[PDB]
Amino acid sequence: GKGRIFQAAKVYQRASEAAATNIVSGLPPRNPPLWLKAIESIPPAEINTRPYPIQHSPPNPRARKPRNLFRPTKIVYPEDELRRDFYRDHPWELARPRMIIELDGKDARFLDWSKGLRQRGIPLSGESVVQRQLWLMENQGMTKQEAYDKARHEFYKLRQLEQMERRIAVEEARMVGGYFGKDLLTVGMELENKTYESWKKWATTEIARQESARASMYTNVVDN
Amino acid sequence: DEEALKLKQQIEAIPGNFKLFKQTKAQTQKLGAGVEVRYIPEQYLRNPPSDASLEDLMAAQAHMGHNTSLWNPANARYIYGVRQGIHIISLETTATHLRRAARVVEEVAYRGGLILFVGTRPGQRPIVVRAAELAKACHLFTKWRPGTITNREQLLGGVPLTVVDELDRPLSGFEDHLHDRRPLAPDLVVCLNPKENMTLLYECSLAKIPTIGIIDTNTNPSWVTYQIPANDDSLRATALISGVLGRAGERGQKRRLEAAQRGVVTWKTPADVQGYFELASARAADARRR
Amino acid sequence: QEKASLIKSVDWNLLENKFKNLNLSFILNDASYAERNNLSELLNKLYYNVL
Amino acid sequence: EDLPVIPATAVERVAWKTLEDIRKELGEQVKASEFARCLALVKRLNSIHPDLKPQEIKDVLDSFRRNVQPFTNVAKPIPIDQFGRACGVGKRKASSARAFVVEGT
Amino acid sequence: PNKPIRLPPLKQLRVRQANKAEENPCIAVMSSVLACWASAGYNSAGCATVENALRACMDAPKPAPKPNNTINYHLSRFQERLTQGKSK
Amino acid sequence: QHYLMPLRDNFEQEGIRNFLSPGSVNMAYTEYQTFILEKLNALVVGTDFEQKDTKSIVLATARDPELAHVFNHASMAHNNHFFFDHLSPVPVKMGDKLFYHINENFGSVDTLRDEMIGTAVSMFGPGFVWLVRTQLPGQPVALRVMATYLAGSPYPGAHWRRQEMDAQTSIGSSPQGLSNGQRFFERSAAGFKGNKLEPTAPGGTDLIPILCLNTWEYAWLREYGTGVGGMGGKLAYAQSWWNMIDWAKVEEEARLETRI
RNA sequence: GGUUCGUUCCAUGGAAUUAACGUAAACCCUUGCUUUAUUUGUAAAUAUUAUAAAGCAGUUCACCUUUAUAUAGGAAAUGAU
Ligand SMILES: [K+]
Ligand SMILES: [Mg+2]
Ligand SMILES: [Mg+2]
Ligand SMILES: [Mg+2]
Repeated sequence: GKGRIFQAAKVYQRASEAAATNIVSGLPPRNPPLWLKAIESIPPAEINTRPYPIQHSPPNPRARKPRNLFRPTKIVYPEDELRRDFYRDHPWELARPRMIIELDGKDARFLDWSKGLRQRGIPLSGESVVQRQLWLMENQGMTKQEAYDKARHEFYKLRQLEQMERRIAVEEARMVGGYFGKDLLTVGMELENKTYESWKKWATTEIARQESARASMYTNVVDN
Repeated sequence: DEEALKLKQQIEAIPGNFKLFKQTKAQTQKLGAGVEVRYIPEQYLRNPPSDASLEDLMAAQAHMGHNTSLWNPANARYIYGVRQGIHIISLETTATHLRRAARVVEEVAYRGGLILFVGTRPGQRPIVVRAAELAKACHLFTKWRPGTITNREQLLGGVPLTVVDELDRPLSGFEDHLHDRRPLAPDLVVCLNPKENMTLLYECSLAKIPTIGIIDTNTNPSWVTYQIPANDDSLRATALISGVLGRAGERGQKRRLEAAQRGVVTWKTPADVQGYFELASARAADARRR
Repeated sequence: QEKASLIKSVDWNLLENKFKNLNLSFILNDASYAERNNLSELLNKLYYNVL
Repeated sequence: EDLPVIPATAVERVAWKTLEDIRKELGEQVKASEFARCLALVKRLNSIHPDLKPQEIKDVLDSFRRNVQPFTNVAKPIPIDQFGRACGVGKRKASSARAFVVEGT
Repeated sequence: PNKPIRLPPLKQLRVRQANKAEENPCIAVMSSVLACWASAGYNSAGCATVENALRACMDAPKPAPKPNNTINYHLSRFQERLTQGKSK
Repeated sequence: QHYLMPLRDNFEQEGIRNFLSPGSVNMAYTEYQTFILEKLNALVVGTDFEQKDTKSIVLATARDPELAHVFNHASMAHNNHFFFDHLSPVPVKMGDKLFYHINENFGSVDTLRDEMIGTAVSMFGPGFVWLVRTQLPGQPVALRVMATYLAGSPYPGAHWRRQEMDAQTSIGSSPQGLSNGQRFFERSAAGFKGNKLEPTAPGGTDLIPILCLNTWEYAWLREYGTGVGGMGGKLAYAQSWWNMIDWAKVEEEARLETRI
């Protein structure tokens, strides 16, 4: 028994009895702690009582002696199957960074998926395609594939314009005397040079080191 | 000569540039359009919320439990399900337990109680100190020395105390009582990481002191009196809880002091100070007779 | 504080460091202040006089 | 924190108090690690520009200065007599010499 | 093939010799000298260049000790997390 | 998300009496600015610039060759409002200090009047005409005129997109062409390599845009029309603009040192 | 777990916080230096051996290296002293 008897839930019951009477028989009990009356009407909650957890999926009806009746179940939605299909068809869509840090939690209040892929507050990513697909598939009664094609093609027409802006925006700026810094292609190559040079130092050092091992195999200390 | 002389000009031009840069920053900084700033990292300290909703708790990652493997089945009552390999704490259970603790921190402060906010983690110092300022309580952001409650006579020996009246203004004449009086103990502890410091929570249960803790999925819920199922590993969820509890104490101290101005004291002299009064009359009686 | 040590530092209030030349000629010959010639005045600024 | 700073090389050298001095003046046992981070704040606040530095930080920074002066013991130089003879003294384990060195042959 | 097991609860998760044990280099030069005498001979000329290297080794100053390895400190931080726990 | 903000003195509902009818100011700011913000919001919908100010985006995305398109909207939404804000409801008398200082840098108010107006028409393209405040570490507060193209930032921190000279009709084989060409290459090479061409004081205090003039097509193409036969047009637009300059505010934003 | 001549110091532990003795410090002799005193000691002397009261001094400064960034260590006739 490595545990200890924690009586944190009975601090009131214990303190209420110790303050009811006085140790010195024949005198009135002294004033109780200042906290005894503050939580007089705020009892603790019931702890350590395993309930039947919420079932997020229909439990196996064929099981006659089911186990894990007090185990929280996995939360699975209809979108999980769509996210896996999309991101697998567009693996490099994961390279596009996406922030999962919420600002105030009120993001699903301005999302009306009957308008289109572009919504307020969230970026155009594989989720917008999934939420748009789920809407058409349910409301418009489209099949998984039909809704997928429609919502998928709207995603491309919006991404194409994004890549065209970067090219034209730069070309347009130089036509009026606008210069920029080092592009990502150049910066990436310079970093490889600094690393390749460090590898060259490691190669020449080990190569020379192996020569000693090859010469140390045979013995020539006599100097014939 | 001309090289080091340049620094003399720059070092001397910083005041001018700073003033001019500060003025210019007030002219064209906000001209384009209005930004709908709806989240600032240091917002739970500059102006914490009075009450936390489900959106605030979710945005603060107050529902991220620990890995399913590392769980305490005792606290399977606050878990909503399983996702990303972790247990998801119910957003409704976290709010109902948080609103209850706020009612506890408020009343204890309304009855002149001594609260203690304990958060001992690398970045939990600004949070606990800010909560204490609002609730006029004590803070603790380092390892709790074992025995500071059960062995307070020794540990808190030379620490000074003071006697205050209804309106928190000090009273004169208790000089002899502040030398024999034994050290104080918190009337309520608010731990932001109960899993770490169980020596503190045990002294509270051993000394009959109520406690409030943030019970993560792997924490034993039987260590405190009032649990707050939430993610204690997140620095953003702890600042929100502390702010709520901090505001609760503030709102409690306001009522207590506002009632004192009307001659309505919400508390009576503690037993320790009460005994000193009786002895005072006994010694004073001798002066009357003799 | 009882067990804390002491850092070795010069005490310029000591009568030995105050006047490094103990000869009354140099001390009283208007070294820094003027018209402090009277030996009594110099002693009053160093010892607590009861009279 | 928004006030400008000064490069490290341009900050006047200051003799900050040591861990022992704080323990003695405060009558506490402050952890070396906790004090190491408190001292960094002193060095950071000291980087503020003097003209822009407020009066509050100045007073707070004056309590951390170490006013310790080591004892000075300067040896006296060996003089040379009017005739040009210097007297050097040397000892070895029982004895003491006195050499009068002059220009000669 | 199975994967590495989860170690049982130990008193301390550490390595006996944190920093490698340095071998005296001159001991290797002596072995080469003893090899010449075995094959060439003692009062020979083939061991001249090898005997000189042995004299130069003992004359040279030994290296300085390396800074101790801090592996055992980090092992103690993740013990309860990596293993089943701490036992005592 | 970035949202539109009301104008200075209710120009949206009423508009300037003798400069821009309410219908023109409606299409110039309430409709166009809304269009730019709708595009800007979609670009910074999930980036760090989701809560940053237009000016903060202008300086942050000035040199980035991959965020040039984000700079245009951010720089356009800023310069557009910077122009309408300075417009006054009624004519304002030029301040004594400002009037006296302008004569020292341009000789007379009429000289600066025809310069900015002339520079606008001489550009034959959308952009902005600025009245900049040049103050070097030791030199007095000297004013000058700078003409930016479609979306150019007069701030020193955004020197990467100043866009002063057109690279189509300013770089050729003539003596002036070669000179301009060398500068175009000297800037690009230096900017790319990171070298600083002209030193600048910290905090971007060298240049402080005081006044602006939006010469884009949408601003005046409706009120003053094309301008065939000299009646109206871009020229009249610039001229009429000279009668609604809030010289009081222009003087305040100048922050001229006391030299009188 | 590190470090130290050292339960020294730092960090840390789901228990520590502290007191006394030994230890350490300090003490006596000795070493360099400053001031004091000059007989019965010192050739002379403008004070330098000796005598002996008090005070200062070290691993201090410089150089090199340095873990968890918290505590430091090394080099020993060709840095100072
Ligand atoms: K002597
Ligand atoms: Mg946790
Ligand atoms: Mg200990
Ligand atoms: Mg001893």
